[PDB]
Amino acid sequence: ALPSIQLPVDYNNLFNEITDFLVTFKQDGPKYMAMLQKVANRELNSVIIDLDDILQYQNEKFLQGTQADDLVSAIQQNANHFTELFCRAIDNNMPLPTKEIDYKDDVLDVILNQRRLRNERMLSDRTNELFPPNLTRRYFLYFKPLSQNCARRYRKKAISSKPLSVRQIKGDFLGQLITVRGIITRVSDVKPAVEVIAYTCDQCGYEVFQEVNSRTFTPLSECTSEECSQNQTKGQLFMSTRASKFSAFQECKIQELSQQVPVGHIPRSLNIHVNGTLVRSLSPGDIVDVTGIFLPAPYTGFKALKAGLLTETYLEAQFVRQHKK
Amino acid sequence: LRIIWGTNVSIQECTTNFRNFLMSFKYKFYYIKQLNEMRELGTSNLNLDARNLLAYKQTEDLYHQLLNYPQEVISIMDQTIKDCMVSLIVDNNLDYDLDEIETKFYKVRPYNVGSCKGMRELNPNDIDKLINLKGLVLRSTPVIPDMKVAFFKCNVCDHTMAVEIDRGVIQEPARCERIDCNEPNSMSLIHNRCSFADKQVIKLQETPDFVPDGQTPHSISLCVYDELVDSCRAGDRIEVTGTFRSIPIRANSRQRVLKSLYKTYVDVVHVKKVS
Amino acid sequence: LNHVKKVDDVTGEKVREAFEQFLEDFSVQSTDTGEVEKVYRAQIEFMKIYDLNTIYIDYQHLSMRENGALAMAISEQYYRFLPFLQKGLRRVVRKYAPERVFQISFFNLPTVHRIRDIRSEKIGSLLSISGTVTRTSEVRPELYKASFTCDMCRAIVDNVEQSFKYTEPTFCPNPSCENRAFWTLNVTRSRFLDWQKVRIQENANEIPTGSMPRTLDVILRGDSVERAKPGDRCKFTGVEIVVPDKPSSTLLTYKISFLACHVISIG
Ligand SMILES: [Zn+2]
Repeated sequence: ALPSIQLPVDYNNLFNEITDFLVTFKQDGPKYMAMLQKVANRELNSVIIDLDDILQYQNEKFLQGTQADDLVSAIQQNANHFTELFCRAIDNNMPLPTKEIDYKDDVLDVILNQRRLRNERMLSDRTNELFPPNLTRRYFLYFKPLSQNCARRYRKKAISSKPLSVRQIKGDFLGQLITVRGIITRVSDVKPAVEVIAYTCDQCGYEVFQEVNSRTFTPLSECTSEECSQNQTKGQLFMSTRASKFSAFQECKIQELSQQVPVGHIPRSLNIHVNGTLVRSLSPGDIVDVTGIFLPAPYTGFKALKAGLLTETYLEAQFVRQHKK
Repeated sequence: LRIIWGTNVSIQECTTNFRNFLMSFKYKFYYIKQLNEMRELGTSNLNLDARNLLAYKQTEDLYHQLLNYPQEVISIMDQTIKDCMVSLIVDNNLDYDLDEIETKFYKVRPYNVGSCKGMRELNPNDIDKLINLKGLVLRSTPVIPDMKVAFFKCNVCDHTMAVEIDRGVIQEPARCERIDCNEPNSMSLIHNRCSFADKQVIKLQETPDFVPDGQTPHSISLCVYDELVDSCRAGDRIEVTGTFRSIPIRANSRQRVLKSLYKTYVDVVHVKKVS
Repeated sequence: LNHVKKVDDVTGEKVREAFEQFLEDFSVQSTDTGEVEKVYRAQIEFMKIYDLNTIYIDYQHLSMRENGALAMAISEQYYRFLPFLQKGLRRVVRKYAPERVFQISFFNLPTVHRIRDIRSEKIGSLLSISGTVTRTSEVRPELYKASFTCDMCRAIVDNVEQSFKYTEPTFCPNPSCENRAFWTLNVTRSRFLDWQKVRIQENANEIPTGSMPRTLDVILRGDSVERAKPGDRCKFTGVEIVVPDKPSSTLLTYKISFLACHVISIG
């Protein structure tokens, strides 16, 4: 029943290596303290993680010991998993106060602030399992490609970051960061996406947070809360839009530059999803090296036709470098 | 102080802060004159001004409470202007014969809060906010009726009791009314008897004079409500104010599942006006 | 199982008696040379000749009795009174006369309102609507009242089913089928009537082009069926209702579909 086979790569101590990568740093105080605190200070959202510095760190951690497991290959090998792993570590080292944060000030921060206030109060009163770490962010982690002038270290084959043809794209690049290039096509207009969307109950309240996973989710009613549940009888609950965390979403297709097309065939477009800060960065008719994790988003059905599963994919945008500023 | 959820705009606080807002020129940098004009005609729909609360003190914060949280602030503002009508009448003693004129429904129509840049610029982070928009109207949809107070029936006995909609949902009691009677059998919902309220829909191109050039402009469907319905025709390039809304849509088909990408439309509490 | 009992109709009975007494009593203004006696008893008696099972009474006459206070119950709350106005009227006919389908059509409303002036407050209420007809359609039967049963298997229940769904019969049965089961469709016991849909459009002289005039559905139920013509303005009896085509009903998408139980070529 669903066999298991070990792999040399382990995320446990790699997380540890991420933690040692963050807030302990020299070469550029350190950059990850200031770059993080400026986000904590809420003048900044996008966290641009360069793979270049991850490359710089291993040198200090190898030769120059003590030797450790590799990231730069292990990241781009997966690169989806690190967004949920490499980025959560930031939560553990982040400055708490941090400075002059207040409440309002910001819209919707007061909501959650009062959530945790009433939750703390009511829990500390009841005792006389917590809001998910993804709801409280207000920042986005973006990796960038290593071209690179310093990639000549050399780790050689380590680079993708290979400004490849759309034709060069294979089903063996899915789940691996790949730069691509071409003209922007159709550049669909921005619409809000969704992440948690904690619906509100009625009688006894509380909250529940439904994870937004893949493309879509099924909405639930019943009651999750034990208080409204069974007595009496099932409390009614509705989604509150103010409470939800919205991440900008913009999709756009990119046809090949047509010089990269052989004597035959046809220009082939590739669908690209955008999130957070990188939104609106893209404009129609513009050649751009777009880098991102290359992923499928199945299937929404259909599901009879394929069979299977015939993923059809898309490219998650991560970084954006346009030709001709 | 009566904290209200996450909007945290306090009842029995801002009501008084608005109540002493009365009688001001002042400032400026009308107000009671235009209201005194309003009381005779019975036209209701107080258009306000915006900006008033800014820079004026008190209620420098109320402007920010409305701008950041217009949903509640408009309801509270309507309650307060109603009770300030009630307090206007007692000043002149017996008025208009007598108490019925106060019972009639009133509302505030805020407009021109800051200058917003386009639809296009808008962040997904602000979904309850007052948002200026401008563009021509490609079409005015036929009127769709909207639930206000719901009616219900059963095979037994039959009984006529009914319940209001409140929030955007309808829950009828399984069993039952009056009495009792019971039995478990499903409720019979009369379609025609229940009350309705006018909801139009208005398509709006985003500022055809302001465009990426050559990309064709993006549609913004603003749904209006009440009096505002059928108050316009087409192609009006002027401006509109109202609260932004993102609501889930049902997808494929059936299935009772959410597409997980919420569509966005404007509540458009106020409109105005010409060229 | 005894049903105890029924409730309460209150005002509906008051309107039943008022309307009955109104259709009975004059209802006469003119004296000497009339226009006197009755006219509505004489209306039903004149109706006994062709027996086309419809009546015509003026709204203006109906407003005169109570000074319009009677006409108000029959105005905004009107659809509440449809089953009462019919059976009540029959309680009259049974007295004065010896296979019953009765279509009541009021007319001559004090003010004509355009399709643009149509509001959600006007629902369940008589409103006169003027405008040109577009896209008439072929006459087909309405289920009206049906016997659909059995329904497991001998029941033969004939009742109700008047509302437009048409689902379903056989619910709260027989006594006692306990269906469920088949519906089951029986069309020989079910009387039918009328009808033809017309899509009414505002006249072109009023509409300020650029306009793009907004059409709306009016279905003709009643003997006024076929009286309508394409390319011409007509005045109707309001009964605005709504038809399914927003919240949900949990343990709905609606639009204005105007009804007319009377037609005239005026305009
Ligand atoms: Zn609850």
